[PDB]
Amino acid sequence: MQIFVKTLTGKTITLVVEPSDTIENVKAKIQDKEGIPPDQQRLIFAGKQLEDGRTLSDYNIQKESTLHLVL
Ligand SMILES: [Zn+2]
Ligand SMILES: [Zn+2]
Ligand SMILES: [Zn+2]
Ligand SMILES: [Zn+2]
Ligand SMILES: [Zn+2]
Ligand SMILES: [Zn+2]
Repeated sequence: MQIFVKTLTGKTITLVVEPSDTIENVKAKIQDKEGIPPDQQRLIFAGKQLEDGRTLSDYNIQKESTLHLVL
């Protein structure tokens, strides 16, 4: 399972994840790829604001889904 995270510039980050991964897990992976602090990251999927403690599968994030980093 992989997902795509688009940064505020439109750069695509591809991440290996599992259904149970938390959004906090995802933020850590983004920090490692791009150096963006987790406290500065806000993620959306299908217009939903994603909370650190919930999982990909809680939000129906699927293989090949795209998330956005937002302000
Ligand atoms: Zn797979
Ligand atoms: Zn596992
Ligand atoms: Zn994981
Ligand atoms: Zn794991
Ligand atoms: Zn900070
Ligand atoms: Zn989009």
